[PDB]
Amino acid sequence: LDLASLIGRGQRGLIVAPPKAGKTMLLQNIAQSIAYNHPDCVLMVLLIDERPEEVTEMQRLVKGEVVASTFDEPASRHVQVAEMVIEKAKRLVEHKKDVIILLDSITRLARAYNTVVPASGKVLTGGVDANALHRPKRFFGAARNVEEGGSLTIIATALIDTGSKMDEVIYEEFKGTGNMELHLSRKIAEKRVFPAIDYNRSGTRKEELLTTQEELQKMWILRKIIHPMGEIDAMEFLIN
Amino acid sequence: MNLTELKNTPVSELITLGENMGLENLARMRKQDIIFAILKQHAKSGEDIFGDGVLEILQDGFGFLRSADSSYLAGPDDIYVSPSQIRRFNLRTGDTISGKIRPPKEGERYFALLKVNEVNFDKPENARNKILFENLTPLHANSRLRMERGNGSTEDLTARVLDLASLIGRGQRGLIVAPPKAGKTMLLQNIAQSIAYNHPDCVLMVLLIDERPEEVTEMQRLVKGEVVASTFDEPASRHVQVAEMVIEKAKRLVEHKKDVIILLDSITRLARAYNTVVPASGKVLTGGVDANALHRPKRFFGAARNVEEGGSLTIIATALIDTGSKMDEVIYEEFKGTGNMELHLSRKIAEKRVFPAIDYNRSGTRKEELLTTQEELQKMWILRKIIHPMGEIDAMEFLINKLAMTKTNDDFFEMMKRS
Amino acid sequence: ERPEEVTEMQRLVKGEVVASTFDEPASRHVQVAEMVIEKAKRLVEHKKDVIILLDSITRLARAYNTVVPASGKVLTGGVDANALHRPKRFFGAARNVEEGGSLTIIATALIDTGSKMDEVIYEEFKGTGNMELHLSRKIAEKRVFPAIDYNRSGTRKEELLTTQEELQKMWILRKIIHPMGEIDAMEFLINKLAMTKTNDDFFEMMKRS
Ligand SMILES: Nc1ncnc2c1ncn2[C@@H]1O[C@H](COP(=O)(O)OP(=O)(O)OP(O)(O)=S)[C@@H](O)[C@H]1O
Ligand SMILES: [Mg+2]
Repeated sequence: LDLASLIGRGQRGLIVAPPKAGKTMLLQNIAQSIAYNHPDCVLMVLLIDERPEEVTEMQRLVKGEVVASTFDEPASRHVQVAEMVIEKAKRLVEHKKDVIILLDSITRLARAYNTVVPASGKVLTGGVDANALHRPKRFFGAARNVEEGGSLTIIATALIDTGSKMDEVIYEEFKGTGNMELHLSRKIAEKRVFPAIDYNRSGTRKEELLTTQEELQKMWILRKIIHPMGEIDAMEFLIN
Repeated sequence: MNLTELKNTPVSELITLGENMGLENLARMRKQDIIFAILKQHAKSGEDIFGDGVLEILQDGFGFLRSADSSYLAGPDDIYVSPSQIRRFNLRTGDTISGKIRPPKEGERYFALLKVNEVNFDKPENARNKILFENLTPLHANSRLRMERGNGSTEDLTARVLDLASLIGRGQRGLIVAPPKAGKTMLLQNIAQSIAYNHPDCVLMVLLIDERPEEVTEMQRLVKGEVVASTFDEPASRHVQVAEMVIEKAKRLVEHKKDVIILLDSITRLARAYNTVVPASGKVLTGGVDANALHRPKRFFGAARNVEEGGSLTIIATALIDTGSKMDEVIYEEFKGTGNMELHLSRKIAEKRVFPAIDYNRSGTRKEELLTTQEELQKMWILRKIIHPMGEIDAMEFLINKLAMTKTNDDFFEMMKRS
Repeated sequence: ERPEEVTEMQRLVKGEVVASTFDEPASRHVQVAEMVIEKAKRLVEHKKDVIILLDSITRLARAYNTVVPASGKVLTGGVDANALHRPKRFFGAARNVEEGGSLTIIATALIDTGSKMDEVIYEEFKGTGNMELHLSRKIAEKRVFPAIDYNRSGTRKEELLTTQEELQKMWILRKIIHPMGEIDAMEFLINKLAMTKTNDDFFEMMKRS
């Protein structure tokens, strides 16, 4: 529940969910957990291009300010609210104060950038511009910890398997750049923890004759660590 | 003698009135021109008469007033609205105005407006101070739209089927997805006449675009509420301006703490028309559709909401599925997930002629807890448990079978629980 | 100009004004032009600052072209090089002096009139001024005044006029206002400058934002 328990202080993180998986109330619970457990930190709930009633519910069931953009207006509103929230976050960093950002959703912001960014000829499979990639990279890497005083941290929300093709490319590049990524659905858990790409690469050579410790480096530890819920197992991918 | 009475009357009354008092060769011109000419000739006696219609403002400051029976068409029947009227009665688009009209003197062709006597079915003076729609606060669909008609046909059986499969709320935002030849138009009928029979208090509005003329004329003579429809013969701008003016008129109506329901068939056609008419932005997606084109129908759909302090705006819009054209998909997943409820249909159920063809498992609603009570929520959840296992066609056959012998939905519930 | 607005602006502003009516020939417009510029330059030469406001340079150039005899070198549309030569010198007379004095000139030009004369003078004159303030009619539909768009408005040599604090804050405003929409920019600027009393507090409230 507590953000320090889940996201800690100063480090970025993601949560990824499919449609019809329980996003709104989970974000609500995270919001009041932040409000009660750490009232000192400045709450910041943000929404992009979703139904106005849920925007009102979010901004009415929490205490922090909720700058949100409903799904009526075009994506220029979304992009410019993105720069202005990141600039006010930077100002609060210069203000020597911790902030928490609940953004929903980064896939929405990314493909809004994709459909708004001017054409540059660097498109890829699916017409994804490179600018619409490293501008989100700049926004997502601006969430670095403050080493001089205080600590900014953000919790990310992403949507998966929405019946489209644009979302999984940005999902896999977030996987490439992700710090921690909470998961809800079934298959993508195994997709991440046991990379099918790496499994196929290994199986192409079958049991590769890894000499000496190279074979023993790949280790898997399951420790039934003590948890307040009671004996929640923790599984770790030990490498050399 | 208002414009509405002679506008609504058929050709026989028009030609009889023309030949009675001295109209020559009046049978060979378009009906709007006929009513214009005959009403001008009658008003040449200087008798002020009442008027009715919906106003709109073009690029210039001058405004026009149209009639509902004319399918919101710009023609000779249009009524002048001077900008001075806009200032002196804070007029904005979509306001329904009733008042004395002015016969045309030399220099003008149409009819002006002498005075205003009823603005939005209300006194013009007390409506000067009013709350704008922009700052209104959205809310959930707390009020259930009980559309169970209880008349005693299999059409009522379809009504009960979507009662048991959907939760229609007052002020919600709904999407319907179905393949062609599945039962969309008369499902919308079901909705229309069920609302008319069960909820006469709320006004019913049915918007039809690029539909066949026979469907339009059978829809106009079947629904109790007023219906606006523009066929495919007219260009894209016709449909676009119809949709804009009707949605903003519903906005003005719901601003008066009124319950407005708009049945749209379809929304994909509206998106196609908007893409056709909108200037190109240079950022085209798959299927020849650019980015900014989809914004307009998409804010159009987003206009639906429920007002906390009074009034509700419900939009039930249909979306085409698997028609073989890529842009139909493009719109399908562009609007997917933006509605308070989704209603899915399958063509294979219609192939075996089991009707309706609603996919029970796929159909769903958002925030059922606030809309209904806990007891009926669990009572529908247990049906979801028992009907989820077998196939959707088998599910519908089972449901219609053991619902045919049952008079109402409640008795169906207490007849299932004992089993 | 019509008499009414001329008389009105005569006692809105305390500065001396010379105005001429349309019906009288353009020759007297030319003469009053040379006397006003000559007295202005004499006052500048006396180490005294001069500020001139003019409306409109391209249309008075049109009038001069109509009244000047044709030298025989006819450009496109009947324009003559000597026809635009005199207005060109008139506009270029603006000349700051390091020894002393100044001759600031602020002239306006009119475009989108249906006759391409004013256009031809526009692209013959643009780029010859130390600043430029584009203005468009697209703002007056929404009834917002002034109609001064900011993205494509610019000036030459900002680095010398004032301190780089104002420069950097103006740059921040530019970069937060340029990519975003034009009508959006106009409403944003009018609102954000509405409740703020002064420009210093306005810069401060961007800085805190
Ligand atoms: N409840 C019902 N009662 C009677 N006939 C029904 C019912 N449901 C479906 N049908 C039959 O379904 C057929 C197709 O219905 P339509 O409403 O015309 O299909 P559609 O989904 O509207 O697709 P369009 O309008 O042709 S593009 C008709 O021949 C109806 O007789
Ligand atoms: Mg039909």
